Amino acid sequence: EATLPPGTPVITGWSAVSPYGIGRAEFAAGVRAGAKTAVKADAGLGPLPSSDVCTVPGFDIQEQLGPRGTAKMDRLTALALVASDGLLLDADGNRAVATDELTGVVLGITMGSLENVTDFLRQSYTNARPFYVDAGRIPFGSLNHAAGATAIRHDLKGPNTTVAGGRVSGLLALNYARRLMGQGRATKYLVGSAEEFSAAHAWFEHTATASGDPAPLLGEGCGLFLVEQAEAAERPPLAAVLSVETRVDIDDDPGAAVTACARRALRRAGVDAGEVWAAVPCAAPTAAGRAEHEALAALVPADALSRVPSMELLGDTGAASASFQIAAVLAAAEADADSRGRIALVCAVDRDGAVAVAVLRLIG
Amino acid sequence: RRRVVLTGFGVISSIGTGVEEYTAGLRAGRSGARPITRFDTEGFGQNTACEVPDFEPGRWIHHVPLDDMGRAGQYAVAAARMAVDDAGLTEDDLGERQAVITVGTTDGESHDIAVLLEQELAAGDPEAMDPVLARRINAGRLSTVIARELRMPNVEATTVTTACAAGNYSVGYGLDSIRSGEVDIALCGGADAVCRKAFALFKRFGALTPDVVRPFDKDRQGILTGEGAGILVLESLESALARGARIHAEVLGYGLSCDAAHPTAPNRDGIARGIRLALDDAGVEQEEIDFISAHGTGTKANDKTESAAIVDVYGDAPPRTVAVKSMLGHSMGAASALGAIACGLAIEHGFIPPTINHRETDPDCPLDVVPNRAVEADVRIVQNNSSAFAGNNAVLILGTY
Repeated sequence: EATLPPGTPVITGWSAVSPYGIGRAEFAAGVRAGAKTAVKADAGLGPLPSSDVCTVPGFDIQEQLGPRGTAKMDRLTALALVASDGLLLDADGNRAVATDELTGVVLGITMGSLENVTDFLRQSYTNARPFYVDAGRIPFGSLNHAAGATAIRHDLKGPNTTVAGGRVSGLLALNYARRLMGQGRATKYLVGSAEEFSAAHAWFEHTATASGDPAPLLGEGCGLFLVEQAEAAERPPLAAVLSVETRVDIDDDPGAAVTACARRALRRAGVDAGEVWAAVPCAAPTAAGRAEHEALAALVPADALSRVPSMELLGDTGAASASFQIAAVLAAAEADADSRGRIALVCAVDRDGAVAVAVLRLIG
Repeated sequence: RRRVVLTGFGVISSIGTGVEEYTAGLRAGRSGARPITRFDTEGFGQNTACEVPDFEPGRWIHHVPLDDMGRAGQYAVAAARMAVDDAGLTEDDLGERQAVITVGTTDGESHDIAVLLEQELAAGDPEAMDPVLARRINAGRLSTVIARELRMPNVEATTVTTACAAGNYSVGYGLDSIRSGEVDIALCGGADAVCRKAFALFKRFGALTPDVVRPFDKDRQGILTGEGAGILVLESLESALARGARIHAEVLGYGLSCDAAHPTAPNRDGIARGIRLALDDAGVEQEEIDFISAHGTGTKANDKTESAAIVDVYGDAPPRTVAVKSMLGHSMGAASALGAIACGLAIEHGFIPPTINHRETDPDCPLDVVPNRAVEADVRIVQNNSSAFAGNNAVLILGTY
């Protein structure tokens, strides 16, 4: 708290909509319990490469967000919006976080709503003319739509960014926020990442899988953080973001890239690897995921890996991954005095070659 | 605060490839409009876009297999190669540097997504889809392949998906990243590829021109979809000076605003806020702006709103306000990056590129749009505007070094 460099970002709040349910509480409960989330996929999604899915249970867009502008709303946007409400509002819909025009928004994604874009293109191919699409779905298609919708919803006129990157996107987002806040472009930031479950996503993932491998267990949801400057923080810090480092695995040695990335992140945080109390890999069901796990299992105290349940319990949550990882750390840390001042490390690897690592100091 | 300069430009565009070809196109009022080849235009009643005509990936791409990228990725990588070439930077100089690579995009490999669906639709079977396509459709890849091609592992590769504003967001992020001191170099820009998704989207919006793009024209009828890539090398002044680098222009500042109003419609207040933020970041007065490179898409809504915002900020004598998309068409994620480069080149070469296809200025856009012909000027400071869906505005201010 008092030990922190000047202008260190702090997370002062979080929210999640996840395969554990809607809300931070459900996420925290699921993480602490190391609960399973896989269910049999709803018949409505049509044929899927696998029947088993980690969807958000009890998630209905109109039920959550009401009737206005929700009929054609993509699930990705819906998840982000519900998460935004958990972050900025309390359980009674009171305003928990004071936002203004210097409140930034940055959301990480993989490739937006593939459900939207694939529905649009299916219509384009199969309807009377190739621009005879569901025109009401078009606003929702933009990759930046979830971030933009969040801003419309909460009147956030400040910086509004969407970054891609898949599993690393939450960390790219975090680093982006960190840098912009560092430059005075925002005093507070809503940072996070999101991935919807869609038949399109599921089929594309299956297609992209290293031929032979089983259809991945896929999850979905959104995790969001309220980030502030430690000096100016208007709510108690839960964690300080000490460093976020990234690399690209250009030599197809994801282990080596994870190792290099983590060591750099730890150096830049000014901490030793032995100080890591919780280490949360993304657990991607890929060679890179396995390599990441092996790399961290060597790099950090073994006890740091047993501290938080495997992210595998949520399935491959795609872009949501790193945000769920950070949230799992915060969930593990909350209501456990043992976590105070401890270092946490979150690591993710993405198919498209990116590696990212964040080092946090747990406060409370 | 650390000063940041543009030491390299890479350009793949509908009006020219490379800094030379592109400076020529801009000065010429070249129009990049040509028939669409990338996909089947049957049924659209219309088949013009601003494609890159004669792209040869082999000129630029050495290391990354072409099938690892769709077209947008190829453009990104080619422009990146060109840009680092243009900066006097080799893969050897780059491997050593912690860097940011930030590529903006609207649609990414949405063409590949369409082809994937075609495969499923032809076969009536999801299992007909090509793994090679499905592996390369995610936008994050646009940034990471550059790192791959230039052999730069020590990179933050961030694709910014803020659509038409994404190039300016990316340059701004480079600026912030260098200003922070954490990196001395950033490859920033944007890339997109013509696709059926974008064509059909704008068609269905009634935002496609039936002939040509006429920004700020009284009878403007919309856009043409475009593509390409612009990559800018940003460098700390320290690092540029110390390296003997030719400096094209200086990055002074940018501004980001969000309209927080409408998912697709532009917002006057939102654009105006972005401009004002950019001027404040740049440390620059309305007076000192030589011209605005307008978002200027050529749609009814955009041009009247953007004009209004400009007039709000500058008063009723705003600077000359030109629309590069008159020539490029709307190159989506590349648009603001290609605009930025045009702005830097305008600074460097003392010209203001034209708003072409200009018959008659909309009376509600009371601007000097530098119609149809480039003019000479003592261009020292330039504003590059960009607005996108989801109310995302980004305004970039460049200056003479």
